[PDB]
Amino acid sequence: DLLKRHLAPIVPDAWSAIDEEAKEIFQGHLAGRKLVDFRGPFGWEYAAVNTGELRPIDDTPEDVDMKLRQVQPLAEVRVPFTLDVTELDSVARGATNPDLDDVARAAERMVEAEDSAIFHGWAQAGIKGIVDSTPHEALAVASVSDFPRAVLSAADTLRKAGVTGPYALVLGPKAYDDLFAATQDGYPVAKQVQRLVVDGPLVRANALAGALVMSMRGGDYELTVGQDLSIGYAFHDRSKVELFVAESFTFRVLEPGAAVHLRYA
Amino acid sequence: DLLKRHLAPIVPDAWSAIDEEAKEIFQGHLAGRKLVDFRGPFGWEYAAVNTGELRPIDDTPEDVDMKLRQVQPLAEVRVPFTLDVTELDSVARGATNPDLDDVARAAERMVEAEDSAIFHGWAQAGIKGIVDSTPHEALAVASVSDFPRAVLSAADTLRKAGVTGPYALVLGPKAYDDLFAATQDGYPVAKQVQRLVVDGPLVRANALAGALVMSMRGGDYELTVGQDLSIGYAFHDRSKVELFVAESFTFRVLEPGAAVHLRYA
Amino acid sequence: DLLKRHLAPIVPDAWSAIDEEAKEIFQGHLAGRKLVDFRGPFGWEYAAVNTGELRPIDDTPEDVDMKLRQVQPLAEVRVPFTLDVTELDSVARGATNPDLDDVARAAERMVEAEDSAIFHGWAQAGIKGIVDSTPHEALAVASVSDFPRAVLSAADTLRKAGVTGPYALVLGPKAYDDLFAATQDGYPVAKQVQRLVVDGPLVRANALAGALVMSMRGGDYELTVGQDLSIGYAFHDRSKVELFVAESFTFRVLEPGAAVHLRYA
Repeated sequence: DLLKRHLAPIVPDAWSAIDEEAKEIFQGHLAGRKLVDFRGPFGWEYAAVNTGELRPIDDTPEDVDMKLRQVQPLAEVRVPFTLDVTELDSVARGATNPDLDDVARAAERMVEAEDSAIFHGWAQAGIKGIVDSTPHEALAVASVSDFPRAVLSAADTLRKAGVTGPYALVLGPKAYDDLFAATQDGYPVAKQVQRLVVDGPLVRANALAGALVMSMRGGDYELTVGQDLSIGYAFHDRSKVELFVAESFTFRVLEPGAAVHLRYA
Repeated sequence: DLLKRHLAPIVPDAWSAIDEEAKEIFQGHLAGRKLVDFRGPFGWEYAAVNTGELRPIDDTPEDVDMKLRQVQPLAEVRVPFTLDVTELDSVARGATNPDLDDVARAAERMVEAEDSAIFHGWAQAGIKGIVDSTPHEALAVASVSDFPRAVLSAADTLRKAGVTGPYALVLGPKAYDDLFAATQDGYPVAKQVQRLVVDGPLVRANALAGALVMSMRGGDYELTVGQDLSIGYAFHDRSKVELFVAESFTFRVLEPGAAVHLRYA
Repeated sequence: DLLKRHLAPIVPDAWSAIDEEAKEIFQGHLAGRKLVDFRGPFGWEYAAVNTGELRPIDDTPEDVDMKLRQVQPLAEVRVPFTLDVTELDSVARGATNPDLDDVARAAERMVEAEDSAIFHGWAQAGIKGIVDSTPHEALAVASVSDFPRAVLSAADTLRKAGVTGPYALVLGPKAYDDLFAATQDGYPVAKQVQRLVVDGPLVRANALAGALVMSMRGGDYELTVGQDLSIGYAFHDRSKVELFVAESFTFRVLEPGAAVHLRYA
């Protein structure tokens, strides 16, 4: 009831239309949720992730030893958007293409925020992502044909760093497009690369600079979601209605050495 | 009974022969019906598609607000053709190849009309097609080998425009022939292109200029058919019998930004 | 749910009071709905009436014949009004005469709009009424005593025009008052007139200029109502609440020669 959706001047079918418009973008753009570990939605009142460490408190007496637990507080993010009440009424009159452009804009903005956090961190929320926290040095992939061998090198790094398990290749939009549009003497590079990596389709990540190789053994990267992506009502005028996309989440790099960055090719 | 078929001097087997000749062409040339949404045949008395919008009426008093509903009236199209009564009698005498050339000519003319409407519109009937109404700028495919990368670019456009879902590639006759006859260093381009798009066979569209990429998520383009393609009787002489192919249809572009044109390669 | 009534700061009993105030006026002033054919309320998404005709499209090729279906799009009309929240609260405190004057004003305004459309048309909505579309010439009724004979003449016209069936006499307010207040040598004219027409009570129409005679055989005039007369909520202040009366309707003159106008007496 924190979304206050029943207070909106919106017919149920328009609610379904907005939800479908957002959900299609979320399932078609959330690369992070498909490749890291995901701790299920815990609700609104889930506040922080228990990391398990302890911090030694200075200036304590000798007869007592005092330590402070360490936690990772979640970040709650809301992106507002606005819709026309007449457009939403249209769907009650049988219309099937109401103007839901701002719904898509806000949904992609939220996807951008969460994925940029997952990959390249978020200093304000105290989140370090996969790329900004790996200790290895990023491989250089001079050309698209360099992708197979470089990928193998990455895997070697992960085996020499102790990180076993099948390794997935994640591609930024430029990298994904160039790899899948490339042929080596007619033979497509993507076929060889897919032979060298996990059997699943290669993940295209919009918010990833260059490319990445990461272990999928599990337990390396954990995304905690308190309140999953939701659409809620804020206010409304005679003609304009204000909604928001809301999510409470945090991201933890359990094993920083479980992924290797690859500069763009 | 609007086709008045029982009034024709045609034996039932000749009716079946004409129907088969038309139906084979319809299933082998109707590309539009296989790639857009199709609202089922509603019958003869289905007049218009309810778009759901409202139009503000000018010059109205202050104490009243008046709006006019908006609809898309269907177009009813008949193409006549003529057959020899003796040729149609032949099939009652065991003949299996009666001269049904005009049946094929009329059937392909109707296919041409409907597909040209679907792709490039029809101003007289107030129909805008997929190509004439997309807002993006058509990609340039200089050569057949340019097809993969260009296709990827198209998909990128659709993802940046919010149009998710699997993307199908539709080919004009020239484009289809050149793509499927082409090899890059021996490797066929069509294999790579088919790897880059939906798993179904690529659709060849005779009435398409260049090529097209379009989302198949559904809800983007809607073809409404009131009366499906039918053969009806008009008049007959001592030797000549006049029939027609009849169809009542309209086509709506729900989301103009759901498809990208590609100039021919 | 297009009326959004559950969002209003109005107790259920005040809703019932407003509905009763409107419904009494609607049943006591809607003359059109009692004398024309009425196609039932089809809902909000019913857009247009299928007239059944076809229009020949110019500039079409010879091998194809193209015709456009003809429809009559409905008109959606909303008249706003405003009520005091304190007055509506009074009914929760046992009050039985809350100030619902604006409810009556809006209800009579809507009755005026619909009946004026039915009788004298509405150019903006593309509606022709009964009076403006009859082909005969309006009879002249010099005095109230002229009513019987003139009425008979009207019936004669309808029989000579082929329009059979019992004929009803509809009276404008001036005509109704003058006829029912008139006596010929003590004998009331209304008795003779009622003997000459259908057994039902003569209909008083507020929005009718002069009088009218019309066949009640059925199939002559058709009123289509998509959304029937309803009261809906628009907005509200701390003290003021805005509602509206809403209706989607259109009116069709199937047989223009089925009624005769009579100039006022």
